[PDB]
Amino acid sequence: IRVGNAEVPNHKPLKTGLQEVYGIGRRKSHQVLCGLGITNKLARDLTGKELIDLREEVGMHQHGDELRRRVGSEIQRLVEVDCYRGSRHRHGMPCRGQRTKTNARTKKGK
Amino acid sequence: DDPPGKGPILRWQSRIVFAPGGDAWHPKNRKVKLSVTVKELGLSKHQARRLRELVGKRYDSGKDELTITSERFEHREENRKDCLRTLYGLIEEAAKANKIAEDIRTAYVKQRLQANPAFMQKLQAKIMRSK
Amino acid sequence: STSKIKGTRICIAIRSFDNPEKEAWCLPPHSRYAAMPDTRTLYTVLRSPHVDKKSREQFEMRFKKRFLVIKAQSHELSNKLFWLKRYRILGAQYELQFHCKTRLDMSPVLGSK
Amino acid sequence: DDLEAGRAKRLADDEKTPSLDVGPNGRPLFTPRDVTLSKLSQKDIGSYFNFDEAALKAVLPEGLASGIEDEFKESWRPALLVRKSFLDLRDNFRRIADPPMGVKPKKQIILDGPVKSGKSIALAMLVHWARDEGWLVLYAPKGRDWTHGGYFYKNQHTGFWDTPLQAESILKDFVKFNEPRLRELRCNVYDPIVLGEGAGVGYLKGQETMPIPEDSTLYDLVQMGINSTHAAVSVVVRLRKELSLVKDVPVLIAIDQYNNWFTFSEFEEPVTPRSCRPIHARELTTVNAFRSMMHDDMMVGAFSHSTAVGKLRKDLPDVPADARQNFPRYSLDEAEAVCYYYLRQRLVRREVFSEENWKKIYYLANGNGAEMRWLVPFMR
Amino acid sequence: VPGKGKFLVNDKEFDVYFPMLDHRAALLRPLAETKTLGSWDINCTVTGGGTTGQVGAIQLGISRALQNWEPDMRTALRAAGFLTRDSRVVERKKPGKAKARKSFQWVK
Amino acid sequence: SLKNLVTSAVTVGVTEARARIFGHMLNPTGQRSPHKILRKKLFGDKV
Amino acid sequence: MSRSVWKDPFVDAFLMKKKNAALNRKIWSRRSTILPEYVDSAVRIYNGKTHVRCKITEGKVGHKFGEFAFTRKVKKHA
Amino acid sequence: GRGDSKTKKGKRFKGSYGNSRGKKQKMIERIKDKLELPRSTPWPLPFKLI
Amino acid sequence: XXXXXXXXXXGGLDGEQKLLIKKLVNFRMKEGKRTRVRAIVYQTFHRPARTERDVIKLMVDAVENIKPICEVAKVGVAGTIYDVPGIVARDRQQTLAIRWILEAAFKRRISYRISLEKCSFAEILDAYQKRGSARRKRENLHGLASTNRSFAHFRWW
RNA sequence: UUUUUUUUUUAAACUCCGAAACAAACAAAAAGGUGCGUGACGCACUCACGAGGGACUGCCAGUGAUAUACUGGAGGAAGGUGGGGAUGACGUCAAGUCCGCAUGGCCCUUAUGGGCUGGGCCACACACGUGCUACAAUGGCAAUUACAAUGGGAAGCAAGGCUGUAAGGCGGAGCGAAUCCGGAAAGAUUGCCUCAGUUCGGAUUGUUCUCUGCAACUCGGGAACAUGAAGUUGGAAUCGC
Ligand SMILES: Nc1ncnc2c1ncn2[C@@H]1O[C@H](COP(=O)(O)OP(=O)(O)OP(=O)(O)O)[C@@H](O)[C@H]1O
Ligand SMILES: [K+]
Ligand SMILES: [K+]
Ligand SMILES: [K+]
Ligand SMILES: [Mg+2]
Ligand SMILES: [Mg+2]
Ligand SMILES: [Mg+2]
Ligand SMILES: [Mg+2]
Ligand SMILES: [Mg+2]
Ligand SMILES: [Mg+2]
Ligand SMILES: [Mg+2]
Ligand SMILES: [Mg+2]
Ligand SMILES: [Mg+2]
Ligand SMILES: [Mg+2]
Ligand SMILES: [Mg+2]
Ligand SMILES: [Mg+2]
Ligand SMILES: [Mg+2]
Ligand SMILES: [Mg+2]
Ligand SMILES: [Mg+2]
Ligand SMILES: [Mg+2]
Ligand SMILES: [Mg+2]
Ligand SMILES: [Mg+2]
Ligand SMILES: [Mg+2]
Repeated sequence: IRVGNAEVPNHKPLKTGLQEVYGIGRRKSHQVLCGLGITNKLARDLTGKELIDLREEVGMHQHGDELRRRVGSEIQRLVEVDCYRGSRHRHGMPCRGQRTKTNARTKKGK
Repeated sequence: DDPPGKGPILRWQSRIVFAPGGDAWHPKNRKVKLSVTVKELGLSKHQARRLRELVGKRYDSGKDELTITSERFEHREENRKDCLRTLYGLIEEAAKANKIAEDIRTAYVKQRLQANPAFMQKLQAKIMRSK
Repeated sequence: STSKIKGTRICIAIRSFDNPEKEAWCLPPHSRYAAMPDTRTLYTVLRSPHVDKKSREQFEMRFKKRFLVIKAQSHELSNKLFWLKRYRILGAQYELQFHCKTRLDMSPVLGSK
Repeated sequence: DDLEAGRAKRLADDEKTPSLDVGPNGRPLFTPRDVTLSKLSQKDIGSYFNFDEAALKAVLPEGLASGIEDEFKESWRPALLVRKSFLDLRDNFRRIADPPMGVKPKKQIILDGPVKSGKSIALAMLVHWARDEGWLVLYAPKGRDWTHGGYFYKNQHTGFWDTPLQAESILKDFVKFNEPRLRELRCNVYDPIVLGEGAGVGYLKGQETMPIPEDSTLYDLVQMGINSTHAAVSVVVRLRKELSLVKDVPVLIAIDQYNNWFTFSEFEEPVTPRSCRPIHARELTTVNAFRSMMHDDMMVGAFSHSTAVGKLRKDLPDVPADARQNFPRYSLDEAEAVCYYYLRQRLVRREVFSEENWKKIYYLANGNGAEMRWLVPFMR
Repeated sequence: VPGKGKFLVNDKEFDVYFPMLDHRAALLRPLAETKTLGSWDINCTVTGGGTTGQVGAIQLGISRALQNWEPDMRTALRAAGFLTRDSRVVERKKPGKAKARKSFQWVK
Repeated sequence: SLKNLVTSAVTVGVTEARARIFGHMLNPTGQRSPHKILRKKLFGDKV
Repeated sequence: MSRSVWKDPFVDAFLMKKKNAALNRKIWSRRSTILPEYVDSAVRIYNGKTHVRCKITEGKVGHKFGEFAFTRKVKKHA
Repeated sequence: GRGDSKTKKGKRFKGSYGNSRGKKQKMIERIKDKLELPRSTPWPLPFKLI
Repeated sequence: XXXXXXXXXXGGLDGEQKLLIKKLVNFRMKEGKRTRVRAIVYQTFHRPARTERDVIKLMVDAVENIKPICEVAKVGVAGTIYDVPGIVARDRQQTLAIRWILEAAFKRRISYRISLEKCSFAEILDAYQKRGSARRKRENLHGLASTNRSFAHFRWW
């Protein structure tokens, strides 16, 4: 089922499968399913009215490709204002005060 | 043995620290505790309940003992004064529970008398006969 | 009777780095004698003034406390207090508790009942 | 599969000789076959009531209790122990049902006690005796099922929380044995049944109520609740109200795992965009219809400690103060009868049976039936 | 005290305080070595340590009380080692080491 | 019932009386206050 | 209330009296916050050695002054 | 999951509290709601728990 | 006595049987966590104990079929490493047999992915009819001992 | 359940008389179930504190040079150094420390001295050492339910209670403390997950906040939600017990 801007698997339970949506994690999936009056069920076992209700509940949260574009535009705003975090983002460097002497391997490569 | 004269028995506590070296001040000097049995105050049940609500956990139900400790003043005699002033204030506020009970009891009786179809005719006759 | 003294009394708490039983002649006369559990504070310092981190010397500061109960009456309290202010317990700081009883004057609160 | 085969052949060879059916001190181990559960007296205490598993599942179509299933899977025999506590409970409800021509009987009883003392088996045997006497019994062997799983929707009229799938399961479990009796019992309430939210389908369009036909019986009401998912909760509530108005047969409500109705349920309510609030079991419509004991119906609710309910108040809400009753564990004589039974059913070897050994097992288990049945194979 | 097999731990029944079966077996072993099961009403108070330490302490107290009731029972209790106090306690951590005995990683 | 009203009405109004007797600080809305920094000891001379 | 942060953003005391008149000259105060009234002004922010020139725009409001004057030279290995 | 700050183990590792760990007030509120009591009931409760 | 207090309380054992139970419980205990492994061993005991028969004697006979009479050791002579056969002591025989049984059971769990009690009972049953991976390990060790039997008298122990 | 034999005992309260008509339970006394305590007696017991005893191959048997010893055994809480600590010879490494301090000599004296603000000691193609968290089912998570010891507390610890999803905010029962003050976790019970780069693992990053502080940009701690790297047990080699 296409929920938000992602494919929720049919064979998985919905509380696990709703976390495939960008912007929805473990807490928000439980919150949305609590708003639907559902404990847990398979995604293919949803009724139609449950699908309109599910797409309405996810719509109350910023999610999907517009949230991805918002995060990208915030990072690009930091880059284009040329603050210190923007210079760390542009140079491929950690921007939360971590050391670069030994352990910046995630921000760098292998 | 018990104290002289008459009245409920107070039970004071005081501490003196004898530190060497000519600097006699210590943080334990000023604290004064006063204890009393609530049953010896002659309060009613409503007054005792209002006292228990005002006091909270300074009252111990197993010993029926009210303990007031004062440490917020700089000297021992000021805290000894403050304990007794607090005791008089708590007794003065707890004594008001009789008037509240009387007021709501007569309010209950008057509200119930209005829910009676045989009383209003006599009441109206008595307030018309004298105007 | 071995029961607890619960009345007018003077309680003495003596705190020292040494045992007061070493000099028991300077203790005030008492009705009961009790001891608190010992309390220590551990200090671990480096032995060298420069880099020898695995070499440590450990010190302690052990606290000792004793409790003394003196049964008294209300009239013999200031007389006992005068001499208690002038004692000399060897290497110690002593602590006087006073438990005294008065009677409550209910004449300004009897009207409010 | 040859491990169980030898014991199966030995047990098949044991039943041909009736002299092996012995208990402590030469007593007969089993009750006579002519005796039913209504004919059990004090001379049958310590003996064994043989069942037929097909007949037992016919009398109890809601499902056997897990303790009964465990004991039957370990003993390889459909038999249960006749204890004094079960006879006392049966005599209590018998004196309530009909007074004989100063011990005051209690209409509402909560079976409490230590864990694995035999509360579920006593409740199931009580339901078997009541259905042997032809009583209208609503039996819930898994009361935790009423508060866990499925869907939950908030009622727009009463404020409670509706569970439609559990309601239709309750109705099906009731009708599975009470189909012959509910056809002959007329409804005494003729108000229309208010429709609610269905299981994943929302409200029914255009229809708010289902009227009750004049000739409709209790079977028709139960089938109305079963067939429609928008009315199952309201039909459960109406069935609770109708069970108090039945005057032809005695009505018994038997709820196992009864302490799950005094704790939280599985369901949570979003009360804040960042928070969820757990919903108590007392807020469920079926439980709120069925939990209370402040009435005049014969209701028995057995607690369970294997489920992780935890600690509740000694003074339970909506319960009379004298309703709680202590169901004890095995005594010495019951433990001796149980160990001789396990010797008969070949759970232990004959060469390693002694008084000291079973007394060791009894004092180690402290009367725990499951631990005792687990410790008999380890007897040397 | 002589009785019918009662066993209370901290004003609770002992299968509630010690629900594990091996703890109760270790508790009831000194009674089974002297063949006096079901003849005692034992009330005990235990504090400190963990569960197996409390079980061992109650076992030692039971053995000592059984010896105090009848000194002729000492032979079976001394043969099983129940009257020996287990003196093994937690060894203190030493400075310059990670634990009591475990050292820091040494560069070769 | 009358008994519940009697037991309930005698314990009302005791918040302001308690704060007056014991000299407490009353902050019913619970906003940030300078009370917590003005209730600690000055330590400047000690240092 | 309307405020989402209970604490005011920090500004040094020399910027609190003459306001934008202090922002046409050298600034050592990297810990101050760039206010919305500081837009369309040019500042020279000390980085430790030199005063780095910065032009205040709309996107610099709410940042510290020291975020636009880097203190360590971006460095390369031979 | 001792390194995961969104879990109870990680918050215990960091010595902090939150939604996953919760202070003792959360236990007090949960046991007051479980026993069907008002939240103004003083702790410890004046009831016997069995 | 510290391990399997239930078996010691219902004591009809000897020293070898108690040591076998203690080694079966203790060999796969990690991080000082006994209860789960002991429960697995208890259920493995319980599976044939509910069908009459003596499980303790069965496991004594099962360990005996895995006990290695001879083992091999690595001895370096003149810069070239040899393989010297040697005699296995009885405690080491029991330890090696129980170690091989537990290795076979846990590798069977990681291969077939069923309950560990099932794998333990299956491998002890395979040991009871002189087959299975533990019997193959014993056969391989005996073959390695008999193959390098000419390198004996290089022994030192 | 009855048959006897032997010994003791015979104003209150009615369903009665007289009333109330408004429910009450009221200034204490008057009933039945309970929950949490307390006093008196004590200090048997645990524990605390002071002083002691006990273990010395003392006894027995054997091997052996009858010696010193060694191997077992009894008794005992403990047996052979009972466990652990402290205690560290002559000298060696011209070992380390003039940047803890003190010191001989040399050197600076509008500076190599003193102050402030700002920066740096937190950089980053890489290499090495010490750790933490993991790669999972001998597990992850949720609910329920148990059991510690060491220490700390006035620039403080802060019970109950109110507010916030939370970190926090308000307020303050007691405590300068064997008195008062902080849910031990693994464990166990129940349930979900079912071998997946996953309900494993939480790096990186965004947004919104909060605490401390004159001040959190470089460069602090913490919360909420989201983001979801590598990693599927590690070569030669090497560490601890
Ligand atoms: N009358 C009986 N006849 C035979 N076995 C019995 C009897 N009563 C109890 N048992 C044994 O004790 C076990 C526990 O019984 P049961 O399941 O009824 O316990 P419970 O008291 O309801 O406990 P729980 O707190 O776990 O719900 C049974 O599985 C069975 O082995
Ligand atoms: K850095
Ligand atoms: K010695
Ligand atoms: K910062
Ligand atoms: Mg202290
Ligand atoms: Mg049950
Ligand atoms: Mg340790
Ligand atoms: Mg220690
Ligand atoms: Mg995780
Ligand atoms: Mg609090
Ligand atoms: Mg709250
Ligand atoms: Mg004594
Ligand atoms: Mg010896
Ligand atoms: Mg040198
Ligand atoms: Mg050097
Ligand atoms: Mg400076
Ligand atoms: Mg105060
Ligand atoms: Mg766990
Ligand atoms: Mg489990
Ligand atoms: Mg994951
Ligand atoms: Mg911050
Ligand atoms: Mg990978
Ligand atoms: Mg894997």
